[PDB]
Amino acid sequence: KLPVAQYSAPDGVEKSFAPLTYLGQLRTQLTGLQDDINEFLTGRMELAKNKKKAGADEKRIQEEINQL
Amino acid sequence: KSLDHTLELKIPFETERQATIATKVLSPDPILKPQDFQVDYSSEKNVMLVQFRSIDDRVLRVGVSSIIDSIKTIVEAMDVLSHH
Repeated sequence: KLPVAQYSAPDGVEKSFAPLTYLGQLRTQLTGLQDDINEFLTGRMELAKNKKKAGADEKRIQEEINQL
Repeated sequence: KSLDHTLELKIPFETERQATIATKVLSPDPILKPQDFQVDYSSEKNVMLVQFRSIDDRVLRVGVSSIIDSIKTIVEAMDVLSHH
């Protein structure tokens, strides 16, 4: 059997991952799985950032003015 | 405050002993707050089970990759030992 992984997040998303000696192969497969996971999570972050406007600035902008 | 981004990793070794040992030798000490990131691991028969829980994807990415590195190291070592 191959190494596998399953991911779950509260926005309703479920994601399955599936990708010389037996153990040698095992280790390369884990390296490939690790890249899949990293690729997938990075993509999730890239879309979460794109879903914002610029309101990091604007958020702090109010806190300052409220101080003044 | 919620650990609801989860990932489970399942790693099939050749024997029940190899997985038991893997588990014993895996000693995660993350740099991440326990409030943000948690890892549980165990074995069943020849399979190692590692369950991550995290508050978000950023924390998860950092935590999972690092532990996977440890696991690979343990697989390399076992590869060396079983072939002599």
